Amino acid sequence: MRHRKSGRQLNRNSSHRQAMFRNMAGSLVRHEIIKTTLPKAKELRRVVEPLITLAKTDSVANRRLAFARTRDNEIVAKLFNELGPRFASRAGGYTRILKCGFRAGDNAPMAYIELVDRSE
Amino acid sequence: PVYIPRPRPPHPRL
Amino acid sequence: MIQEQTMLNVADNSGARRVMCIKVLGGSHRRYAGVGDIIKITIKEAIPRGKVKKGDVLKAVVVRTKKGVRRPDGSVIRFDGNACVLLNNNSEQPIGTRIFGPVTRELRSEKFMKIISLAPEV
Amino acid sequence: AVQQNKPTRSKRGMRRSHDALTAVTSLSVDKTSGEKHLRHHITADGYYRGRKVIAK
Amino acid sequence: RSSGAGAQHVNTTDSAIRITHLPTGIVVECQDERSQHKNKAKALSVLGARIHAAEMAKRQQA
RNA sequence: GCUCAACGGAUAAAAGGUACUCCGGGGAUAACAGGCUGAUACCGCCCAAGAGUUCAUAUCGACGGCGGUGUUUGGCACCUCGAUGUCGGCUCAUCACAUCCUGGGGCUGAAGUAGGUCCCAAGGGUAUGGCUGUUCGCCAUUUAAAGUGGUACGCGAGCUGGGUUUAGAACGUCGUGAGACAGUUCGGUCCCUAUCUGCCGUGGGCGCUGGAGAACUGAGGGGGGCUGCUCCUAGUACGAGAGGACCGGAGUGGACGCAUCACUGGUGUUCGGGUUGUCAUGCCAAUGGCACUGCCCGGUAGCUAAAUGCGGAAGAGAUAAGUGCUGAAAGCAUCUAAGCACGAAACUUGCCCCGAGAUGAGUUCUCCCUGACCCUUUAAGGGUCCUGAAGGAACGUUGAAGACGACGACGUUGAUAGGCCGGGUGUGUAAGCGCAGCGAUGCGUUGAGCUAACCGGUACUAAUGAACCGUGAGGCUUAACCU
RNA sequence: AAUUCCUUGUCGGGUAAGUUCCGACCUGCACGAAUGGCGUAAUGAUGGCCAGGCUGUCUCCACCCGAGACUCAGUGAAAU
RNA sequence: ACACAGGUGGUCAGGUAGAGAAUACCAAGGCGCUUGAGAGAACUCGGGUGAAGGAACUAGGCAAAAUGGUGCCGUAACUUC
RNA sequence: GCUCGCCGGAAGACCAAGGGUUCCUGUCCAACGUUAAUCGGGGCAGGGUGAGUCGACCCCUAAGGCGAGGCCGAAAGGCG
RNA sequence: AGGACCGAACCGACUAAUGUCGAAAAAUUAGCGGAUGACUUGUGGCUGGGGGUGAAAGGCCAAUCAAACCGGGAGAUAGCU
Repeated sequence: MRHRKSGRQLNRNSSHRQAMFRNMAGSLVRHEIIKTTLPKAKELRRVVEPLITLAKTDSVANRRLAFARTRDNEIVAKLFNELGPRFASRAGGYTRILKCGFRAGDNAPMAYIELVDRSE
Repeated sequence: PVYIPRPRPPHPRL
Repeated sequence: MIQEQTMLNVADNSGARRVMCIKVLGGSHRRYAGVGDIIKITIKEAIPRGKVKKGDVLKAVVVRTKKGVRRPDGSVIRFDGNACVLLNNNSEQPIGTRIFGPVTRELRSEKFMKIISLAPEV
Repeated sequence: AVQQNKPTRSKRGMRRSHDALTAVTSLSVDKTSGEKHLRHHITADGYYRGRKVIAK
Repeated sequence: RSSGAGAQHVNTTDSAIRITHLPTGIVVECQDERSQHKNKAKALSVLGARIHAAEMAKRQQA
């Protein structure tokens, strides 16, 4: 009856769910805007924001904890150097959701999930 | 159809 | 929690070693016993020098539980093994003259006075 | 599972009486462009609350 | 109904007509066959035979 | 010239098995059941010898008889052979009282306890293991009790298949044999996605008529109603002694049901740590992927009980059995014929829940609507412009609410969800560095690091300004009231 | 006893309690010596019983993880 | 009868760990198995765990749970040795 | 194209048997693929199969078939 | 040496579940028994219907067997629906 529980199952086991959250968070860090379904973006708000929260302070061990997630060197290289000193003033809530119609393949609620960016 | 199967083995009632 | 077909160790030196609880006495349709409730047991193993033989069907009282007994302060007392004291079926008056292991304070009411008097701890 | 007799056209119509789809009929007007869009959804060109939020 | 085997009729209707004595405590059983009243006659004949046997045995011992 | 004796004689000439079977059929005809009756069965009553120290009627009761039920076997085949699945077991029960206990009473061959019998009363409860497939029976131990029956001896489109009746094989018996045995034993595929009624819940439309937001009253319906043990009274009454009260009160138990994580646990594959085999990050370290969550160790919040409280009532009305008061018929007597006062877990309340779709549609409070016109079958009529009011609906954030609907909170005049800070909790001295040791490894920084669903704050992000439905004060008749 | 109706015939063991089992008693309805009898090491997805460990089988179920069942978009039956 | 969880003979056949063509992860190579997206109700399947008992459940230890590998010590009745 | 996951004594690569162009390219989708379909083992058109050394052809042979004459048998035919 | 033991390929289906208008007109999942011989399998032949074959079930003989299928007697017969 899931009283006071959080965490969307998304019709997948925890291995595939964690792996696709890893890959989708890496894609959102790399491309700065992606287009997916709505609850995946809702749960990716609980994934990307702790990554940026860990990326607030640059050190030796924080790079290893940010490499323990996203399993990639280019993603942690874009972290702590580009996103770090640019999201320094804002405290939390670095993402943004945009509902964009429905997909023509299966009628699913679509959403552009992005960061507060692209003023380059 | 071509093949119509043998029906279900019924209740004994013997 | 002592229910039917439960193997228990004998706390006193009456002679039996392993007993089997066959029915929780007191009240119909009762699942399991409590702190100092009366149970009916049979004897599965005994010493040759015991006062009772193997196969005697008699009443006993539980003194130590692995489920634990609850003091009214909020604490629980869990023992590492079930234990019982054998009783003589119309007047309780236990057979063993020395009792090994501690007991619980809620056993002390007017009929188990000899058990807690012979108890070495608590 | 197996029915006794078939239902009617009337029973089918009274069953499909609650199958009528509901239209939203609540299309909004953008502040800058004025294009038609749904509630809390962006337009076809990416307009939302006047700001170019898609930047594309 | 009785115990035994082989018929739809075997289960449904009873065929064990055990006769239990009050003053001696003997039960005669002819869960025997087909129906319960011929089994009653069989169980009464067994009662009479066992009474005659148990009395003539005591007389031959008297 | 035929005991062609099946004798109006089918051939002059003919026995058996089929559970390996197969076809056309039949309820013309059986088994399981439903139907009619009640020989049988169970229970109740009439008469009365007699048993009982006397004494038929405390309790029994021969010889005899009359009745009730359809619970057992029976009898007939009325329905079913173009198919009604039967026994026993598990779960789920429902109803009657011919009541097993609890409750209220009468008699007693009832000194008290414990009893025997009978009446009213179905509100509640009405075992656990061994054997046997067994219902049943016996044993062992409880209990206040281990009730009888119906409902297709309830329940297989809820479940097995142990037994019984498909095909295999055997033991004993019969038959020359095939084969048979209600004589066992070994083993042997039990289908169906719910159209209708019903039940458990949950919604849409419409109605109650001007609409809406709430608050309830309440018809009626539903849930529950079990009681042991100990103590006081009180060792009191009673009783030679032993034994041992009625009524009343209090505490502690078992089951049932409800509620909740405050304690103790379980789970907690979203949290942390240890470790094995392999692979990857160019390599050490560190981390991640797979092998059932890899193996485990714990463990946040939620769910859950084995955890903790709660309740069965007290009280009132009307009563059944029964006990009565006054009291004639009938100068007496009499509980009844007139009347009155008692009298049970049975009935209605009183305890709790649903509930005005109770179309008989209830009551109260509040909010909101007071703009012109033509056509006319001048009809509770239709049409145009302007306005959309209270409120509702749609969307989003969402919930200890939820299959979906529905319900609750919030929508920038903000703490509804996500993020962030701090605290709490859990795992347990992260990485890096420095020191000791040839090394694994050990110590200091450090009881650190990481923290999900928790708490208190913080608009950092997302809930946009708006559009949609719903209207111009509301029908006829009668009376009372201010004009 | 794969035999046995009476029968759960009788005694002892195993269990507190055993129509099953074991060792016998022979009152063998209706065992029996090549349609073979009695034992027999080893063996058997063989029939039955008991003993230890082990556990959700049960007492008494509780939570969690995936696949369906619930909703939406597309295709779309069947017995009757 | 299908773009079907069935069946079909022979040859080559590596790295680590391993007694091994077993099993766990990989190289060369092909794939993600022609319906997806939500929510995480009752009920169904494959599983995991569980306080206390340990077969009391059932016709029946059926199913589940438990043991499990290398080296060494030692191993009873009986027997056709 | 980037990563995640599966087999790896195979879910990899060659053939035999069996299919009969299903191979590739261009183009298209009305029918098929249990969903879109610009994709295809689907429709249309074009191309592709190169041997003294691979296999088939050829020599001989087992099991076995036919079998001049020959034996038997109403005929058909059977044996050899 | 073993109609030896455990255990892969392979052969078969002993238990339980999933299915049971199924993925399939016998299958799959988790456990199984044999697995150097009375084993399994490919290729090509032989034995055939009152017959063939059978480590023997009255089984199998092209998903049909106490007498296969096809065509003809035959529009058999049917006091039966």
